[PDB]
Amino acid sequence: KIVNIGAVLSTRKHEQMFREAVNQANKRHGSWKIQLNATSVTHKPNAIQMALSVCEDLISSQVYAILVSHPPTPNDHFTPTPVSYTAGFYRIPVLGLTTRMSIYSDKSIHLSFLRTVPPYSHQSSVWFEMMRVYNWNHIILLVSDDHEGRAAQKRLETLLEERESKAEKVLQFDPGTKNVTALLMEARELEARVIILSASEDDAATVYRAAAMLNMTGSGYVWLVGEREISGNALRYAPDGIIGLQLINGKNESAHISDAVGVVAQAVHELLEKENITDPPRGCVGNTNIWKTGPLFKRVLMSSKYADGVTGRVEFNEDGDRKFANYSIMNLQNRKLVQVGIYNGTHVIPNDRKIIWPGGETEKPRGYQMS
Amino acid sequence: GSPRHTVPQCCYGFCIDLLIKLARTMNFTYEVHLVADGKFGTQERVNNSNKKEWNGMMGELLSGQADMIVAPLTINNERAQYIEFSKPFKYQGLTILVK
Amino acid sequence: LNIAVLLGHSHDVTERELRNLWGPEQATGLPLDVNVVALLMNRTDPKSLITHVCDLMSGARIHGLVFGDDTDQEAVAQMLDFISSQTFIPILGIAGGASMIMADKDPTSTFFQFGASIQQQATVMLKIMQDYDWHVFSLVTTIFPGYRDFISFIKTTVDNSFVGWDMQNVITLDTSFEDAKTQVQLKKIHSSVILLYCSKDEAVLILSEARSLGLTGYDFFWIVPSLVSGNTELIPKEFPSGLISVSYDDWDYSLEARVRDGLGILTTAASSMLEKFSYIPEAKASCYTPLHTLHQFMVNVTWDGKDLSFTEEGYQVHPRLVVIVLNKDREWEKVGKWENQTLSLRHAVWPRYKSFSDCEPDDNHLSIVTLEEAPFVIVEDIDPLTETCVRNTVPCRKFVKINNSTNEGMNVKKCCKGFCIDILKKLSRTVKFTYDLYLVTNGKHGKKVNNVW
Amino acid sequence: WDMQNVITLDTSFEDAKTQVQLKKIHSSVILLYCSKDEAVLILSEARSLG
Amino acid sequence: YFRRQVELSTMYRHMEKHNYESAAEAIQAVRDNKLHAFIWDSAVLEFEA
Ligand SMILES: *[C@@H]1O[C@H](CO)[C@@H](O[C@@H]2O[C@H](CO)[C@@H](O)[C@H](O)[C@H]2NC(C)=O)[C@H](O)[C@H]1NC(C)=O
Ligand SMILES: *[C@@H]1O[C@H](CO)[C@@H](O)[C@H](O)[C@H]1NC(C)=O
Ligand SMILES: *[C@@H]1O[C@H](CO)[C@@H](O)[C@H](O)[C@H]1NC(C)=O
Ligand SMILES: *[C@@H]1O[C@H](CO)[C@@H](O)[C@H](O)[C@H]1NC(C)=O
Ligand SMILES: *[C@@H]1O[C@H](CO)[C@@H](O)[C@H](O)[C@H]1NC(C)=O
Ligand SMILES: *[C@@H]1O[C@H](CO)[C@@H](O)[C@H](O)[C@H]1NC(C)=O
Ligand SMILES: *[C@@H]1O[C@H](CO)[C@@H](O)[C@H](O)[C@H]1NC(C)=O
Ligand SMILES: *[C@@H]1O[C@H](CO)[C@@H](O)[C@H](O)[C@H]1NC(C)=O
Ligand SMILES: *[C@@H]1O[C@H](CO)[C@@H](O)[C@H](O)[C@H]1NC(C)=O
Ligand SMILES: *[C@@H]1O[C@H](CO)[C@@H](O)[C@H](O)[C@H]1NC(C)=O
Ligand SMILES: *[C@@H]1O[C@H](CO)[C@@H](O)[C@H](O)[C@H]1NC(C)=O
Ligand SMILES: *[C@@H]1O[C@H](CO)[C@@H](O)[C@H](O)[C@H]1NC(C)=O
Ligand SMILES: *[C@@H]1O[C@H](CO)[C@@H](O)[C@H](O)[C@H]1NC(C)=O
Ligand SMILES: *[C@@H]1O[C@H](CO)[C@@H](O)[C@H](O)[C@H]1NC(C)=O
Ligand SMILES: *[C@@H]1O[C@H](CO)[C@@H](O)[C@H](O)[C@H]1NC(C)=O
Repeated sequence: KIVNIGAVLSTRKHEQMFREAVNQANKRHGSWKIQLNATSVTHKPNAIQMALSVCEDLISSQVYAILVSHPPTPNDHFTPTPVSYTAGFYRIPVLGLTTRMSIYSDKSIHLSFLRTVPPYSHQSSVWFEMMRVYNWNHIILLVSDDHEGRAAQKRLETLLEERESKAEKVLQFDPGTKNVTALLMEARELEARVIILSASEDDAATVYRAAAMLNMTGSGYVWLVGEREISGNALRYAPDGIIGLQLINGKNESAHISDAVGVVAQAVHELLEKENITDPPRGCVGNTNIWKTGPLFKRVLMSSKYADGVTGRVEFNEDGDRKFANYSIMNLQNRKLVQVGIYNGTHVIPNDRKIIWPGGETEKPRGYQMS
Repeated sequence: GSPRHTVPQCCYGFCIDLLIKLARTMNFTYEVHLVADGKFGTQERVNNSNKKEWNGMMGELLSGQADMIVAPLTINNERAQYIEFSKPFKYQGLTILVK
Repeated sequence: LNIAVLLGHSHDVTERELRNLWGPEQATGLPLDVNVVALLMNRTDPKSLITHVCDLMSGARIHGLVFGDDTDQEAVAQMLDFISSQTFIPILGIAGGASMIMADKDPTSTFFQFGASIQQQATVMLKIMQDYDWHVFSLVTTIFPGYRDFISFIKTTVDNSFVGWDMQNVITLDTSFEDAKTQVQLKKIHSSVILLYCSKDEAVLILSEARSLGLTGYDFFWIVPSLVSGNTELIPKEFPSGLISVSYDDWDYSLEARVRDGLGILTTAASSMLEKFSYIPEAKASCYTPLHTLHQFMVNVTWDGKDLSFTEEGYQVHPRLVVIVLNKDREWEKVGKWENQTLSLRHAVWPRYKSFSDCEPDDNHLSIVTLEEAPFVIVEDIDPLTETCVRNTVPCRKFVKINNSTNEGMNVKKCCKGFCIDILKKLSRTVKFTYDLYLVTNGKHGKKVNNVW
Repeated sequence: WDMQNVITLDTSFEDAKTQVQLKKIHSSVILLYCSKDEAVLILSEARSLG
Repeated sequence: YFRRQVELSTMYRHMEKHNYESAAEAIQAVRDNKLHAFIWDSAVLEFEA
């Protein structure tokens, strides 16, 4: 008659909204006598002591689903890794809520992890669509971050399988280096001029300074980046007219937490239809036996489709990701980010704004200077 | 024999005149270099990683160092799987040279 | 330095022989300080994996950690990789679930395993398929993760080999259940050799479908990776007697013989790092960021003559794989052993195991003997640049004796050509039979030598 | 007439040996002879066999 | 072209002991009878003959 739900959450003031959403979870779901029990833990500057505080609390508390979200960490790693590792030791679904690192897509590494925010690799899912819109058939892919950029390049090559075309030239290098103009000078001789970049901020400022000192930001040099390259000091050093993306309800954390609580609530009320309700035992004290219906409960969590909440139409794919997200296309109109189009699940819908390109006129630059 | 000896040189003959005819008809300039060995190009495994390689003119082509090979290029099935050809301009076979 | 070897196993092997594994070992001491601490444990919870690790790091700043296991839990290697990333301590995995392969490491992680990647095992399986000229095959993979990288590695391996791999398109499955369109995709298989990538729970359903769709025939082969064939005890009855898998869990190379090499790897790396940097002890103070590490240093190592080098991704250069089969006694035979870099096999005479289940009777395999003659049966070595009998030649075997003091010899696989070879190929086209060809080692054509032909 | 083997069908429900006999077929034209109650199951199996 | 054809591989196993790098050195080798035959493209041979 009780269901334990763990919370590994950033601030104390969002814990009140978390408990309110827990209270509203049993509100309209009938007179059934199930209970929802809450436990909230916060930031620690040391990473081992995070999992040390999480394990003997939540495993002995016998939680079924753990909601983990920590944006305001001054450490640039942004890793909720040890909580997910500890709960995946006994196959307990950690639902990531704010981090977007593409290392969590591999379920061979994170054995029982799910997430409700899309990672950066699915930004490539927009970019090929951009190639469908403005007649772009020859792109130049540049990847700085070798950690997740291999997966992004793999996703772009998967999206280029049906067209059976490739990029003109793909380039990768060390995250953190400075002398990066030798890549761009060999990228200067390329006939196409549509340039797509995937990087982090410490490399984004370097490649922006390199493109500024080589004067490779003028006419024809069409840029296309993601969310990492438009934040920090990279937005300050950004070349004018750059086209990036913005997450709708990506940084509004509390509404996404409430939507995740509604997701977990409908998943629990769907799982209570089935019998064989096993419990993950007190594995911290001696119990090496893992929970038996881990993949069963996870496969219940996979195909869950929704229509209510701030997210609303939230659905999980074969990788357990945010199906059909909404990205606002942002343009750098005189160092000011202006929304110049939206994107729902299947197609780019322009608004009535002016798309100021990084070169000259508002007409699209067909940047194919055939030699 | 020669580790590094590259001087400006005078190239002429048949295919050079063909290239001059193409640059006369189609509006483009050019910059002729030569290949860094004496091989046309074959399909040879490198030492490790279980990977094939093309050397020679296809080697400098597929590395991006060239864009158009104007040479006595023998048309076969193996090269046409990886690069596109045009229609031929001179037809030959194979024979023996004796004394 | 201080090095701890902790072993978590229910199969109770004692700890004092590890102390015996230190006295005569490292007799020529190149470091100025070698110290070992052996510990045993019967619990494998992460609470111990935090607490005892912090105790050993507070225990005189232990720089070397060696962990072994006997269970099937791969999340232990996921925990220890994070612990090695946080504590700056090189940690080695030995066996059990701790040696199970994880995909992507961290640059701040110094964790290493004794095991082979899915790409190296795919290379071994394709070498097996090349050595038997099994060029026509298919690929049946489920949605168990790592499958996209596996299919991509196969498709990159096909386009870079002198074999000419006939690749039927990759049949993938939606769920583990017997769906309609998945059954339609499985019925499209008309080839023989199938690379089956799945998990141990999925294999029972897939091979039950295979028996339900006739895919367990006497000509149909089945080659699977290591993760689906785990414990040697738990082998379900839904496996065909004739399944070939590859796994490095050798019964000869025990745990002590592997940790005897791992401690030598650690001491060799520390002693060679002492030749370049002075302050080898660099540890973390307490649980509650140096530069000179052994992560970027032990690219090659040669302990006891054996090559035990590592890769940039964090694997073994020379992993000791074993090619096992599933014989008619429902057991796993140590059939193939891995060579220097190449692969050797014991059964060059490939056994039938013609009935996978109890009742599969057929009569279409033929044993054919012949003899070397100059216009008819020209027998030559295989082409060493390609390792392939080219398509006018056919595979054959010859029992070439190594020495004549004993009767030992090797069934060397060679290439036949000439006139009768084309006759046998056209007969196999017309009559449509499966034939096995081998040279005779008794002698010439024939003579009744004292009522013995 | 280039003729393939005489594929017979004992039962369409056994789904093991008769399916192998159908897998032997790769020719274009097939003459079929059975009853009306069996042809639905035979062509339903041959549809999923391509 | 002689590697693909399965009935011309034997000459291949001869020519792997004798193949050269440039045409003119082979012309000079067969010119002073250091070689004895030379299989080549017909246009270059009909020019140099
Ligand atoms: C996204 O918004 C559009 C706005 O109309 C929806 O409509 C579809 O738009 C696509 C654009 O390629 C058309 O191909 C479809 O025919 C449109 N459908 C209809 C019936 O109008 C679209 O449904 C919205 N949602 C999705 C699926 O992303
Ligand atoms: C359930 O909720 C309370 C709220 O403070 C929490 O402290 C505790 O973990 C749980 N207590 C029970 C009744 O188990
Ligand atoms: C990068 O390297 C080139 C090498 O010539 C040098 O000219 C250039 O100044 C370097 N740029 C930076 C930013 O280091
Ligand atoms: C700026 O652009 C002009 C365009 O001609 C170029 O000449 C110049 O070299 C660029 N500046 C630098 C320092 O690269
Ligand atoms: C986040 O969404 C909730 C629900 O609509 C709303 O109450 C809150 O103001 C939003 N926060 C912002 C300003 O992003
Ligand atoms: C629970 O699991 C057992 C396993 O044998 C199964 O027999 C039983 O039907 C299951 N009960 C239900 C209805 O979930
Ligand atoms: C994305 O937009 C569509 C259309 O308004 C909506 O149905 C869906 O719920 C939105 N998803 C998010 C991010 O809330
Ligand atoms: C060109 O050829 C020879 C041999 O490779 C080399 O030593 C030298 O640099 C050059 N000599 C001539 C003949 O120009
Ligand atoms: C040919 O090329 C030149 C230089 O790019 C260009 O200015 C001119 O318009 C072209 N003229 C012809 C004859 O096509
Ligand atoms: C392998 O590398 C060595 C050293 O460069 C070279 O001598 C040898 O020819 C290479 N083998 C090939 C061509 O794979
Ligand atoms: C290992 O098992 C023994 C015997 O049951 C027990 O005394 C001990 O508590 C277990 N391990 C430890 C050190 O806790
Ligand atoms: C091992 O690596 C070193 C470089 O650190 C190399 O010089 C040496 O040749 C290698 N070992 C041997 C003996 O081959
Ligand atoms: C085979 O082992 C030898 C040492 O006996 C060494 O050359 C190399 O590691 C291996 N590779 C070769 C040459 O096959
Ligand atoms: C066979 O016997 C001969 C006797 O001289 C010996 O030289 C040879 O090594 C033996 N082994 C083989 C090749 O069978
Ligand atoms: C056995 O055979 C091998 C290879 O022919 C040879 O090297 C060796 O000397 C032989 N030994 C004897 C004593 O026959």
